[PDB]
Amino acid sequence: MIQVYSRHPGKSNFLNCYVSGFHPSDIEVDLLKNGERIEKVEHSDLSFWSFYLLYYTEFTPTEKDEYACRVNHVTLSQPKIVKWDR
Amino acid sequence: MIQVYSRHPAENGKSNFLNCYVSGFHPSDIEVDLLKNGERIEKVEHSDLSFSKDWSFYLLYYTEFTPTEKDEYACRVNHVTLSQPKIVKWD
Repeated sequence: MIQVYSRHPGKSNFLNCYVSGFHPSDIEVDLLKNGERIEKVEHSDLSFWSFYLLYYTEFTPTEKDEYACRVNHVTLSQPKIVKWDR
Repeated sequence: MIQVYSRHPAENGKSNFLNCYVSGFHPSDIEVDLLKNGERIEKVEHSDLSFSKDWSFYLLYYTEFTPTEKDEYACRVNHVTLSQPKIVKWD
């Protein structure tokens, strides 16, 4: 259900966080470099009745630089509505 | 803190952009829908105009639209709560 791996096998690459089973704004996904959030994370469309998606970011690996993925359930609450006043 | 406005003054049948400006929040703590006749517009864009210097945070959510005489538009800003974290390292 969550798996982390590199797109291609010390130069620029992509780091993938594969999520299978999870309903995506139903979810929040962070990619971490040494425990801290990577700024730009992309994600594929849902692909299917199982599904997966991939959250990925471009990265250059270094031997002591470590990477992870954090997945959280998202709950939406307390809407505030503002009408467009023409 | 939440404002809804068009890029240019609205002229009926003329292409424009609809903006929900949201200030005072980090983007990952809210979820923002733009609405047409009370229903969710599918393709919303967002910019983050923030620095982390403060007030603090300024976010724009927007979409090209053609206003019409009677089509009604709005913005909903939801609170986001995170739970059941899972963390997976890269081996």
